[PDB]
Amino acid sequence: DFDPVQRYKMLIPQLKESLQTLMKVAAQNLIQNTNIDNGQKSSDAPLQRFDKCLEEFYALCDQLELCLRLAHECLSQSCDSAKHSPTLVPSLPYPQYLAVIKAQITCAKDIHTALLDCANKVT
Amino acid sequence: PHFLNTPDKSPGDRLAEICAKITDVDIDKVMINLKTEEFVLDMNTLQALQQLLQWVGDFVLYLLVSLPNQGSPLRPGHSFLRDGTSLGMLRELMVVIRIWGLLKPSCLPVYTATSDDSMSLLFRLLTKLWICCRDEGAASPASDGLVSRLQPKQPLRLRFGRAPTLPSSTSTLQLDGLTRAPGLHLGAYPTEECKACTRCGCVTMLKSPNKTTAVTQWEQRWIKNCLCGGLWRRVPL
Amino acid sequence: QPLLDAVLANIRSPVFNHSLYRTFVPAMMAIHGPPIVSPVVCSRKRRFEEDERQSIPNVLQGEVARLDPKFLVNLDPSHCSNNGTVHLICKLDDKDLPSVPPLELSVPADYPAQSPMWIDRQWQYDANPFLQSVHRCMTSRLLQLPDKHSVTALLNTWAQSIHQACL
Repeated sequence: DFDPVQRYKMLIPQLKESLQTLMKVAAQNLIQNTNIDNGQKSSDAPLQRFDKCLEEFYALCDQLELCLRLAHECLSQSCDSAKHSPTLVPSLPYPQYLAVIKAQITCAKDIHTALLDCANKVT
Repeated sequence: PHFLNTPDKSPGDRLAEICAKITDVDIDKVMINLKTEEFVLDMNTLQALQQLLQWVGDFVLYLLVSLPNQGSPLRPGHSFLRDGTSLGMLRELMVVIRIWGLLKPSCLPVYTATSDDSMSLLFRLLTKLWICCRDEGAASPASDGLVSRLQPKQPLRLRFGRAPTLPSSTSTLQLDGLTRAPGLHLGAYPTEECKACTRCGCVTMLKSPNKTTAVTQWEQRWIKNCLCGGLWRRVPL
Repeated sequence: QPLLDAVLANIRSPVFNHSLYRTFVPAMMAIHGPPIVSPVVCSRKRRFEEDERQSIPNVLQGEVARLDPKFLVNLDPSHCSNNGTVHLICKLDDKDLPSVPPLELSVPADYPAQSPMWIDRQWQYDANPFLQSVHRCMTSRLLQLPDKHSVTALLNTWAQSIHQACL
């Protein structure tokens, strides 16, 4: 139940650490495969998968992108409507707010429909 | 014949073929049943296990996956191999490669990871398909449901060396001295060609030196004539 | 900071290039699943033939195109297949008095040089009094052009000198 900014701040360093571990496991797996395919047997030890790491890194990246996208959409939809009405919630009553919003939607739809009909009738 | 084995009663290499009369599952029992001692020829097993033995390790899986997809718009799909003798040779190869992987840790891969013993399950499936293929019997039940299950390990996209044809059917053709007219796993294929790449008559396209140490048996087998493709050919990068 | 992959890829000197495939391609093919990531078909015999086999150095052709309708150049019995490539006969047909055409044999058209040839200087310029004065100032003016250019620069300098010494 944290804020999106808090989730971003707590995801970024885990993201960096996941990237570091990804590079490390990739290097280890690559050097093991090379020593087992080019030179002599030296890396006789169980290595990681390098896939369970990259999948988790991609998951962290995607989750951070989704959190930031949600925050951006929230701030955008809160900014455009803040400049269209005052604040009134537990300066204005709720039924009047609903009626004003309905009238605004109706007027915008009417303008759009009139413009579309005129543009279609133009040709 | 690669076996530089110890003394035996009669042709220790033939025991891998006589192993046909064995149990179905748990190859670990079959190997103790047949033989386990005289199957180590060179400590430098790191010659063909990782590079060459991956072929059979992927081909067994591609053959197992091709079974529940008979509905594909092709009679065998990619391949069918319902004769049984080839399947028996495949099982023998699986036994000897299991012995190899027991001797040295450079076995065929689990193809990703997380088989709890991927070789055991692959061998169980091979034997379940092989039992009703041996001598004049019907073929597949539970096998069709088991092959439907895919572990977190199964790759695809195998080489399957094929050869382009020359379909000058019945009328005429008009080529040029150059400007071709449109109408193998031992490494041998990086992302972009950066070696000799001595192609062959049909499909091979194997490198000339091969950059190896002790697998020159295949090289000597392939330098001369080939599977109707002895006309080896050099193609630039 | 994570220089491990960099130093390992740098250490990987040997010629055998199959470890990177077997090490990376499985993961990418598992995550990214394109049966044909580049489904476009590419079968190309690029070069069929590219030569006109009749072209003189193209750089000179540009200048002969940029010439004014007053000027007009041609070719004499030509030791100019590809190397000299020019010794022309440019008659300065204009409004003012005409003159004798020069040769102006130039070097390879890359032009780390200029044209001036001065072939018919002997009999043409000494014969006439006006033509004698034409040569005089024109030589001094051509001894000023820093790295003059074959057609446009030298031809315009010749015309300017011819119509300036005219007074």
